[PDB]
Amino acid sequence: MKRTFQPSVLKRNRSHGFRARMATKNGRQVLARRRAKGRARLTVSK
Amino acid sequence: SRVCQVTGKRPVTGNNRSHALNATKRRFLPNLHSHRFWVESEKRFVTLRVSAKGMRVIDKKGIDTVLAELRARGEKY
Amino acid sequence: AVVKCKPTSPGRRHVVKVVNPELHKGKPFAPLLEKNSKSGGRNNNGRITTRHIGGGHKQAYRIVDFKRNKDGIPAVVERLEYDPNRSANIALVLYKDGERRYILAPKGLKAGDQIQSGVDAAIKPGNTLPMRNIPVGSTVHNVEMKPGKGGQLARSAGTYVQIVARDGAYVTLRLRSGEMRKVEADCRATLGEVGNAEHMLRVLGKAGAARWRGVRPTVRGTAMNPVDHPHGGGEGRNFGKHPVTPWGVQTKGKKTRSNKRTDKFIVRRRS
Amino acid sequence: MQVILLDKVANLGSLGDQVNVKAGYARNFLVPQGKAVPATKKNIEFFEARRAELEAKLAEVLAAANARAEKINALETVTIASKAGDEGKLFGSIGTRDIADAVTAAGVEVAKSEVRLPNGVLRTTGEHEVSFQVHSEVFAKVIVNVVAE
RNA sequence: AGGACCGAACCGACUAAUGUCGAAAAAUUAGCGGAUGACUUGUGGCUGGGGGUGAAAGGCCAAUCAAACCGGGAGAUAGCU
RNA sequence: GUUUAUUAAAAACACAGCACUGUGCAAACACGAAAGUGGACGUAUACGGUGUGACGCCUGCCCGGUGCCGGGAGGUUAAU
RNA sequence: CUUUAAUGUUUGAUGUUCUAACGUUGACCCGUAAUCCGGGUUGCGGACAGUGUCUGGUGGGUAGUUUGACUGGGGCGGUC
Repeated sequence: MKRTFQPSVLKRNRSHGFRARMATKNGRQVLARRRAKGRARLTVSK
Repeated sequence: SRVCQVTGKRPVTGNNRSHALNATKRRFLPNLHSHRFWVESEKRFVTLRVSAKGMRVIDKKGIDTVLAELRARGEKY
Repeated sequence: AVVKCKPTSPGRRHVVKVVNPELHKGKPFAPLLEKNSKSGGRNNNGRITTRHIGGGHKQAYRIVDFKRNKDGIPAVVERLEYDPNRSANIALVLYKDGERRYILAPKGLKAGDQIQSGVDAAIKPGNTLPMRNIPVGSTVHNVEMKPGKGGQLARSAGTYVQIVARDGAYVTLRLRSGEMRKVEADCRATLGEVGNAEHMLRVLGKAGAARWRGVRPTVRGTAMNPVDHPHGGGEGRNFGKHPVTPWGVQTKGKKTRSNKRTDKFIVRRRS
Repeated sequence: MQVILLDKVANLGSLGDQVNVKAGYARNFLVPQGKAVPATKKNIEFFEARRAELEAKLAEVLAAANARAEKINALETVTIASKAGDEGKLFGSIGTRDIADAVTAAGVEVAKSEVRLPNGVLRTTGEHEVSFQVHSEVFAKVIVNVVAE
């Protein structure tokens, strides 16, 4: 039974990585929101 | 954008009312056109995206005067 | 030549093949090749704009010289080659100056044939001349819309146009659709008919044949649900509706030409 | 639109008369070509001051020079040898490029836009008449005899 | 030569039994279909919610789909319990 | 061959073939407030839509109604 | 006033021609080792096409909604 999550570091970084968020303004707002909440992990860091 | 380079006219949102007074959002667009104006001061043609009202404004005033105002506005033509 | 293959197995019973013995059995001319990446019917937005496109064999692009601007240079037909991008075969032609080029092959070409372009050219098939110098009533192909554009009419296998009249600076042509169009006399055209006239006799035989030609299955509107197509819905094959396109436009006899710009060049319409 | 006219307009030209004209006509033809200047309560005093007669002679000499130029070649004949086809079907149509260049090299030095062709583009081989307009009121006739080579 | 034949890997899931607080939020055992092709598969891309994709079942779109998920309008409204 | 991943694998869907219809190339059509892109670096022996569904015999009568195509005698008919 | 006609006025529909607006997904040159874009020369269309405001027609392509109660369950029928 193949499950939904099939890990891949390259796909994870290129999809939800820090640079991916900064590319668009919506991603920048995502980072801004999580800085405000004080989350330790801003994004998925390798 | 659909902005006249002389009068600054830009699209403005509004309503359109039917017989039953139903209101739906619409948008009014300026009558923009691309026109080439001959300028004797610089001896060449300048292309401006101007509305019909703006073209009347250019005729009433001078093309040189309008260009000076555009330059003072700070936007390249 | 048309060959009917024996029904050794289902999928071969209805296959009719077209075999051209004089086609080149080898790789094409590399300098005139270019990559042709498939699209699958998607546009720059990534959405499907044309349906039933996708898959198929990889095929490279041959730079076919439609303009034919080499005026005054005699050329010799080296060989004929199969072009995957076209219904008609192409011909590799070597000019007297050492330049090779690809051109559409009319019905009459064969290896070693002589062709010439420009106004100072003969009347044999394969020569390109301005339509002013082409005698009225002759058959031409690869006709130009505008001087130097390149050539857009009668490009498929076994296609041609008729020159019917010449008034002033404009010429009237009868297209394969039965429509009469008025074209400038300065436009060039190629004498003769496009070759491979038997290309229409193939039948492909089975479903896979159309599949690896780049065509995907077509689903009828009735088979779909109401939310997907204007047709569809109901139990037991109910239609009860006028035929329409998937986007609501009424098909099956509704004229969709709305140009008002090129109408001045149209003399008669299709009948 | 009330504008002052400088050049002779064939229909309504009267050397600076306050005559109405379509905005497009003045905007696209007169003003860009210098045939008129928009005057609105400011240039009327100026036109009657320095444009009233000072430029009248300046405008006239241009017509006088044009009249002199079109009589430079008294022969008024143009002969060009072209490798025409067999029994007609001239090699290729020729407009104003070649004929103007040949005339300029040996004949009247004239601009490209001056030459007008009323009989097509010289398709048939033989004698043809070409109307030359060096001025609005000055028309010239030139006979051209293309000879096959 | 073949969308050819028999048959493993591989892909799929026609029948039966077991299992239903299971070993498993669809599996196991014994049979079963395709198996050089309209095949299958690795890696990487593209299409985003009244939209996508669909050899078309209202199927699929992160175990959720006749309109996904998250936050907000929002303490929606509830002549009902 | 494909299909309801997880109760339906089928007569359903697709299919080669057939017919109708649109499209002359700045093509029809589609995605996009637009630019632009696909169709196609193709152009009527081509492309899109629709129905039927290999092959053999074939496919009759009906234009009232609703669509679609063409006409203009006459009537009615908006902004202005 | 009924009946008619020379020149001048408002004229509007129609037709022909022209180029200077405008279009050019025609060719050539330059910015430029650039199928974008811009400028220049020329060709072809040309006051057409196209676009804005207003307006008639079409418009389940899309959207918001409605589609009563009594009733020997409801529906049908009947009644108000």
